[PDB]
Amino acid sequence: TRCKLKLLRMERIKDHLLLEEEFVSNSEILKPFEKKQEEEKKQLEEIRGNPLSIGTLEEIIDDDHAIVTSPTMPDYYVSILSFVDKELLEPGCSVLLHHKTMSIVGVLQDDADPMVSVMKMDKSPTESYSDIGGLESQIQEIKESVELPLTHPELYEEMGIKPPKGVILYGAPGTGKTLLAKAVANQTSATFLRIVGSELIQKYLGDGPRLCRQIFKVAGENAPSIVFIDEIDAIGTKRYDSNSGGEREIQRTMLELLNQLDGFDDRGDVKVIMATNKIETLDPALIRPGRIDRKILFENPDLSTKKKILGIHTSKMNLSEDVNLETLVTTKDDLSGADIQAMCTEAGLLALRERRMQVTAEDFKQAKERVMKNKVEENLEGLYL
Amino acid sequence: GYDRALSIFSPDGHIFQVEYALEAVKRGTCAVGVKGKNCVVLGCERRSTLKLQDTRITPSKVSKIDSHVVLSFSGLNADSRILIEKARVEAQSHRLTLEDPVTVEYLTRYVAGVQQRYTQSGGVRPFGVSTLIAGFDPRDDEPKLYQTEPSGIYSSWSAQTIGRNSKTVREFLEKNYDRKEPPATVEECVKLTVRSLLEVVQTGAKNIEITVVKPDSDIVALSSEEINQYVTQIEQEK
Amino acid sequence: EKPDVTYSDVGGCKDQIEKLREVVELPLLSPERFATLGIDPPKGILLYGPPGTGKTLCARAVANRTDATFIRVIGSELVQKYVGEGARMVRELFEMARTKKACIIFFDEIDAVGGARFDDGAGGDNEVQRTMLELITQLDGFDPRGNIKVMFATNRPNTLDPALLRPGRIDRKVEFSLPDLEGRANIFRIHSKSMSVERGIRWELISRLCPNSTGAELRSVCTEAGMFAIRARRKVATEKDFLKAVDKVISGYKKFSSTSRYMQYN
Amino acid sequence: GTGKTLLARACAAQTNATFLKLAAPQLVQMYIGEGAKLVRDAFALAKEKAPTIIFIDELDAIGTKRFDSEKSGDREVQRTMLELLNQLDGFSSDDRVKVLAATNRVDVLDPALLRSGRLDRKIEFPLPSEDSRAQILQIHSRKMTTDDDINWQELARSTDEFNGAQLKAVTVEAGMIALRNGQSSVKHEDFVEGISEVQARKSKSVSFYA
Amino acid sequence: EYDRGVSTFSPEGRLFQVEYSLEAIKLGSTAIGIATKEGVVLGVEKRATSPLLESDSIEKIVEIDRHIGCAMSGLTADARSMIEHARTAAVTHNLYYDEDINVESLTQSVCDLALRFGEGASGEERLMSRPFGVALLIAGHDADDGYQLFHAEPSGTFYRYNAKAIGSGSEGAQAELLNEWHSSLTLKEAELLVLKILKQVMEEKLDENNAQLSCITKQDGFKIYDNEKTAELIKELKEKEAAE
Amino acid sequence: LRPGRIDRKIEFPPPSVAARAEILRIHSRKMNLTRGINLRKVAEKMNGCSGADVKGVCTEAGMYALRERRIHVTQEDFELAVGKVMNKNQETAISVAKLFK
Amino acid sequence: LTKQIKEIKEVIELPVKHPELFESLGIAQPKGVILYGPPGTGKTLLARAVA
Amino acid sequence: EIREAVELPLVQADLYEQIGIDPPRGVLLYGPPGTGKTMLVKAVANSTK
Amino acid sequence: RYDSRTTIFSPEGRLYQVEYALESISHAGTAIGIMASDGIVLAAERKVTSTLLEQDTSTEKLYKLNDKIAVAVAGLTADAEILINTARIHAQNYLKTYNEDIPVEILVRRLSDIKQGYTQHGGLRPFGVSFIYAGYDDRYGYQLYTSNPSGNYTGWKAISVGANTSAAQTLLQMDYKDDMKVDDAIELALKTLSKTTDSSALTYDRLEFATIRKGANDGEVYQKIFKPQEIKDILVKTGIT
Ligand SMILES: Nc1ncnc2c1ncn2[C@@H]1O[C@H](COP(=O)(O)OP(=O)(O)OP(=O)(O)O)[C@@H](O)[C@H]1O
Ligand SMILES: Nc1ncnc2c1ncn2[C@@H]1O[C@H](COP(=O)(O)OP(=O)(O)OP(=O)(O)O)[C@@H](O)[C@H]1O
Ligand SMILES: Nc1ncnc2c1ncn2[C@@H]1O[C@H](COP(=O)(O)OP(=O)(O)OP(=O)(O)O)[C@@H](O)[C@H]1O
Ligand SMILES: Nc1ncnc2c1ncn2[C@@H]1O[C@H](COP(=O)(O)OP(=O)(O)OP(=O)(O)O)[C@@H](O)[C@H]1O
Ligand SMILES: Nc1ncnc2c1ncn2[C@@H]1O[C@H](COP(=O)(O)OP(=O)(O)O)[C@@H](O)[C@H]1O
Ligand SMILES: [Mg+2]
Ligand SMILES: [Mg+2]
Ligand SMILES: [Mg+2]
Ligand SMILES: [Mg+2]
Ligand SMILES: [Mg+2]
Repeated sequence: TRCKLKLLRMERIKDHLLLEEEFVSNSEILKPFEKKQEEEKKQLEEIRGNPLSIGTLEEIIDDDHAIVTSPTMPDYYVSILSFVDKELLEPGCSVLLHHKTMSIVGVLQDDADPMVSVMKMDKSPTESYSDIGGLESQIQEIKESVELPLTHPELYEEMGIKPPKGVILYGAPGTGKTLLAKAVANQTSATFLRIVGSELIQKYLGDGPRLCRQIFKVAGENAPSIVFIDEIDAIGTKRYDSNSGGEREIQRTMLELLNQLDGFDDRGDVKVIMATNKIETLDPALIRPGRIDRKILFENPDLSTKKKILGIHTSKMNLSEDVNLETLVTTKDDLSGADIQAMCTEAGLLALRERRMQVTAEDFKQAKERVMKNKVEENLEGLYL
Repeated sequence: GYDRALSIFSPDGHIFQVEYALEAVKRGTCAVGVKGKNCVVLGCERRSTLKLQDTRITPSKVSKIDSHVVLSFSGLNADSRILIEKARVEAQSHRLTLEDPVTVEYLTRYVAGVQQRYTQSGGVRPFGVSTLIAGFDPRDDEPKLYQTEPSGIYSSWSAQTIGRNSKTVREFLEKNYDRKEPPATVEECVKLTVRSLLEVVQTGAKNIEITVVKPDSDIVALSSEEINQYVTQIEQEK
Repeated sequence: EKPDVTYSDVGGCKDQIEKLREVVELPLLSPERFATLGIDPPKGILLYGPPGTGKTLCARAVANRTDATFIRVIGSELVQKYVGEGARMVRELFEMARTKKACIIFFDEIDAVGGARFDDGAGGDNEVQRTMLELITQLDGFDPRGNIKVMFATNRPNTLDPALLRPGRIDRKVEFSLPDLEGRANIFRIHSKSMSVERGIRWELISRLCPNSTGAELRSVCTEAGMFAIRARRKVATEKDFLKAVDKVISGYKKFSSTSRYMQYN
Repeated sequence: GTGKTLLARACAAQTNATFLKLAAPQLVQMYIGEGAKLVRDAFALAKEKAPTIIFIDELDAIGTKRFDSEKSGDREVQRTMLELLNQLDGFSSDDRVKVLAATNRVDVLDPALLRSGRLDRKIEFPLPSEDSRAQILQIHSRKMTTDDDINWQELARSTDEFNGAQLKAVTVEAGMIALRNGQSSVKHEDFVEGISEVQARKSKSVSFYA
Repeated sequence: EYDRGVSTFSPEGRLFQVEYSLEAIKLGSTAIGIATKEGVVLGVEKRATSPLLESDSIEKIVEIDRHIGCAMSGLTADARSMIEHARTAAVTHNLYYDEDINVESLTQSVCDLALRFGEGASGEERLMSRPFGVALLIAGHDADDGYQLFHAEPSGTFYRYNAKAIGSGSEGAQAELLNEWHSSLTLKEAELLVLKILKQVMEEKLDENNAQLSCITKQDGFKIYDNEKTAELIKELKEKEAAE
Repeated sequence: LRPGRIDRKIEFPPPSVAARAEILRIHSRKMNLTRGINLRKVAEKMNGCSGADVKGVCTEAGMYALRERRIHVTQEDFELAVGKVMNKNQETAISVAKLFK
Repeated sequence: LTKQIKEIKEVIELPVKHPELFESLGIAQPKGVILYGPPGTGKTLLARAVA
Repeated sequence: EIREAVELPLVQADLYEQIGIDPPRGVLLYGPPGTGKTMLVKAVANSTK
Repeated sequence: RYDSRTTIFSPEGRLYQVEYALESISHAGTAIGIMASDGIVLAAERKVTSTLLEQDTSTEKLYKLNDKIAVAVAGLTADAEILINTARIHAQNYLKTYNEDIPVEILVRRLSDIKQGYTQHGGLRPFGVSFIYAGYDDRYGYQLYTSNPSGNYTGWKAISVGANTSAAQTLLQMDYKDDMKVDDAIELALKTLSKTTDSSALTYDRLEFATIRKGANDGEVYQKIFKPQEIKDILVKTGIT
């Protein structure tokens, strides 16, 4: 309790005093510059009238003119002139005209699409780095290809050459792969895009590769950026339709990836992570190196490792009353870290029947049996016996 | 890939039906073989499905084919059952021809032979059973251990493990075992077997079953009590 | 726009690359050379080979050398379910390039928009092949093109349409191949030129232990030797860390790929 | 690659008549029923300026063997094939106006497309014969250096299964050999090594029996 | 289609299904045989997937006569049937003529069982239902042609050779044999030659558990070596390359 | 079915002779009882396999009762409703196929 | 259908009402709960009734 | 079934409330176009007033 | 996908056709053996019934294969029919050759091969029959086994096959007694059969019964199939009727 408070002490005072400051300061910002700034405001105001007719920029010709196509429909041969530059104007941007004579009075707008919402994440994970605990030899591997050449470029010029491009995290289910992508991206504070590979298939034909253009068009502007393609195993035999998604599309989406990630485009400075549960499902040319470099293989966590993973989950819990925690790990052999999170889930479910608020040691032993029974089928030892 | 059928080859050169046949072996009970110098011990996990299961009349996982060759299996129990009977008609027949008892080297070929035959053909599936055949020769007293696999390929190993998490026992075995000196006392060699089998049962001393072959047509099945004493030695030291 | 990749970053001493420089670059740079003979030289060139052999590396390198607008076309931008839309993209692009003088139009990775005609009575592959038909007619033309060099990098020329492949304007078909045994040393010395290294190293030994392979794998020996440099807290790379680095990439490659042998007990 | 396109362009421009430039892949457009409209404007342009020859580049975009379809945008494709038939339907002043059309695939063209009343003549172009091959060589070689060492009847025989575009790729590729030498002259040998450039092989067979 | 048939031809004129069987032959262990004017030396690589594997009680060089030996790679399963048939043929020849069987002729019999693929095809009554995933290096000596090395291919027929490699390392081994062979060789030279090429195409360490030579020398008969003999030749090799 | 996302499995059984009779009643109670109780006779003959059956029994009975033209719904209408829902589900089983297997 | 009502109250109702209960336990809140069986038994109607 | 849908709750709405049975709702006619679907709608529209 | 013929495996080393053949079993009625040292009861339930199905003139889910071994059937009765004939023919073959009524083990082992054989060889269908073998042989006394359609066997102290295998097994092992009585064994079979079966009242006509005993007069082995009226009376005693 008194440890919690020390943290709670700094947090309250400092930000709430800054809030009280910013509130008073809204006024105060105007006061030191009110004759450069209101002078500028005046001159801005005078040329552009009201309203500001928004058009969408098709293209500029570099000579101080442009062709715009408004949404209100008419096309106009505008001038690039006044409070606007040729470098600020790039296709697909939304430009500000003055209504009565279309002169480009500025640009204040580039994005407003529903599409780009999809790619970005407003994320807040409940497990951050150092709740990836154990398998530390191989977290060290994802660091070297994602985290550490962002954090020090020093090391990758001290060795010379390029920093290795991308990675594939692959192996058995439950091995903590998801939590890796979300947690290494916590460390860096890079833009975490996330798209699934069951969302890379589309219910419209030939829109699938257009979507795959969107992922690294987004990546490239918000860079440095970490693009998670989660579950790209779903490319080989999982598809929404056949006469309006079809066979053509599945192959095309993969062709599209090639051009994005090491085509002319090249698109340097996007770290790519691909989680896939089977790398023998994946395309031979997407498991070509030099767009995803080295592969990291994970396996069902080993006997000492599952100590780590049991401590991560039972730190939340009220602990064992008699303690048999060290023997739980021993009984399990060749088993996932997802079995460990389903075991502390299962212990507190048995506890949840009572609608008691404590948890005791004995629930652990029961809960392990319950969830092992669920795994094993009646035709496995039907087929066998 | 090219699992639609057995006879068609594969770009990858691996007949899929054999590969999946192996996978089936992992279903069944673990069996381990360890040779001595004067012994072979052939032990197997005897996994108990329910407490209503008899020990009165219910089959052991280890089957003597003839009176000095012993056989365990791992795999599809249904399939093993005819494989063991076919092995046996030939085995006995070996004496009809020669007036010599069954040699372990002739026997592994034969068991691999019925299996190879089934694979070669197209209108049968392979046996989903890998077997360990342990024994000594009639003529001589050096311990012999063989394996057959689904494929129809046979090998000799010093000690070898198959079925139910075979990998983990295999590694265990490497570390413990010595090829310079295999144990030359029947008891210590048994003890190595028990330690292996402990692992896959997790807990049991009524689910570890040990059988031993010794030379000159000695085959014995060990008392449930006798195995528990060995487990007692292994738990104390640990 | 072009990057700063030259054919000094593209290795071997390959004749294969020089087929590129006499077809694309030489007739734009000086067509005087080809007027001594009186010949008309190629327009087109078909580029093919295994992945990671440097198809795209020569698309980067040919862009810098000519100083001609580089275009470039993605072979999977050209499909929607609204039909003949990829015919608009291909048509307008090809007409646009007539007006620019000295261009290279680089269609990357065509194996879609480069299949073949099929009618099946319930098909769907048909919609896509429409747009390839526009490309043929734009290429040969109502009138012939010239001073447009079209390069085609194909991953698979086995799909590639018979009537783009025939060499009526794709006169020169050059396979870009695996590097040779002493070919692989030259390549590996371009990547280690950036790489910080200490003399007492024999690169020709590191080539000899590596089998015939891609230059992407040759980048996986340099990178892999380099993260062992970071961990040891040495700034340089030396020979011993190259030894582990080739062994890691060869041995790891079998695991990803398919192998389910009947030789795992014998 | 048998020189269909080239003959048409050349001999239509030779006689004097209106030469329309129309493309099959064009007829299929992304806007509904506009693609049909465009067939009607092409025949209109032919009828003002009649006689006209309308040379259609390709014929396999509308050379669709489907108009029995299932869940597709293919009903737009075959719609402009039917419109072609309505504007080759008699309707007056259409006798004068013809259609040339080149295609690479006859086996996927519709059986209502190909049949008299519409296409009346069905003329096949084979792979060029041994003499015919010979003739093509000399016709490109009348624009570049020619030596009297060369014998064009020799080269013809040794090209076996060469279509006319491959024969442009004997003569082009000879000048590629001559430049790589650094010669300012093409020799007869350069032509033999011009034959080795295209063959549909790289000088192989692939066998496990011979 | 062409490849999922068994007697279905592809548009290039290759029986694809049968083509695919060649990659079965390669999966197995490397064996390199080199014919000489003194005898044929046949070496193998034998894989150890465990220290616990008894690599020295398994072999892939086998005895077929007293002057015919065979190397093999592929399915030892299909090697059991291919080797068994060939043993029968040698013995039945011996029954019929009381005379040595020629190297080539033993090969004709091994290629007859190979022909059979079918379930309707005529020539001989087809009873065997697939190709054989296994090759042979056939070694012997008749005195009227000398020492000879032939290669059996189950997808083709008998090829005469002065040297062949088969197995995984075949492709690179073959270059070295193009480079170093001679007609000026003795069997002593020839033995250290199998070993010098073998090691480079080996990924396992060069030791006696993963190796094994045999020879067809007419005088000595078919002789499988010792592990003690094979270990000697590894040393003599090491001495040679240091000098070199 | 990946672990750590499934830990509770709620199987619905096909509701027994007693169990269906309580859901049957709730849709009776919408209308007006037979007033001598014949519900339970309806519910024990019918072995059914679905709770969708028993709301439809009540719909059919009320449509027979319309023909009849009475405020009261008689129990003879609930004899016909069961005999029809029950007969129809034996045509999905292609005769008495349980017998033949 | 009374046991299935008990069953859904465990994993949907209690983590809404009391999210204090599952923190004290330390049990992480459920994602999938498969509601399954013969059609027409009450599967859609159960997740409705609790809403 | 369609004089049951249309004609009987139009005139005798009281009888449906008296049993406690729900009103009839929308009427779907579906099947191949040979089936006479239209013919009946025309028919029942005249008779139902 | 792999739901085809029998040569082919699934890449998980499953033959789908043995797995489905198991599932065939629980679409025919419950069948229970409970072993006791006083005798074995075999009890069975009818898959379905009507009011004019005659089932008091014959049995058709309890067959004698010989004069000391008898079987209860659960599963397809067509598949059953051929296998019962083959078993019975063999039972007398053993009689002719050795002058002993066939051991329980030799008979189960034979039939396990035969079931296995139809899966393994050719294109023939596997069998989807579970037979509870209840026998006497003078080696092991009293013996219970059951055989899977898979073509293997296990010995039991109690087993349930047919519909409602899991529940019927649970209630059996809950109240099981190691020594038991023959009389109690009959009672525990009605108690379980009531809760597992969805028939409202449990009628004599939904039951077949046979008992194999050596304790109903020693020196001899007596197979006593209960007639309808004996079945009808014992329901009374246990107060279900
Ligand atoms: N080494 C570990 N340290 C901490 N927690 C672990 C560890 N490994 C696994 N976990 C726990 O197991 C949970 C389940 O695994 P997770 O969702 O990350 O799957 P995965 O292996 O990527 O499977 P797939 O991607 O095929 O669906 C993790 O979210 C985490 O709580
Ligand atoms: N000849 C070479 N010289 C130097 N580096 C090479 C060479 N060839 C390949 N590479 C390296 O391998 C990387 C990948 O090759 P690249 O992208 O150029 O190939 P590609 O043949 O078009 O393959 P894809 O099938 O993916 O199109 C290059 O970026 C470069 O790092
Ligand atoms: N018979 C020939 N004489 C001269 N040059 C020829 C001949 N055949 C082909 N060519 C050359 O090849 C080019 C390609 O042939 P062209 O386009 O005229 O015809 P096509 O048979 O319709 O082929 P496609 O439609 O596939 O291009 C010609 O323009 C010409 O340069
Ligand atoms: N039951 C009938 N008695 C008399 N005439 C009938 C009968 N059924 C159908 N017809 C006649 O068949 C003809 C076509 O049937 P109708 O007009 O009802 O079409 P429909 O089934 O609604 O077709 P669509 O699917 O186009 O709606 C009409 O002339 C109609 O009078
Ligand atoms: N057991 C039941 N009790 C009452 N009404 C039911 C029952 N099952 C289905 N229904 C009725 O039919 C409507 C649709 O049911 P349906 O969509 O088939 O769902 P469920 O899976 O819940 O059976 C329900 O809203 C309900 O009014
Ligand atoms: Mg995951
Ligand atoms: Mg490329
Ligand atoms: Mg043309
Ligand atoms: Mg529902
Ligand atoms: Mg109508």
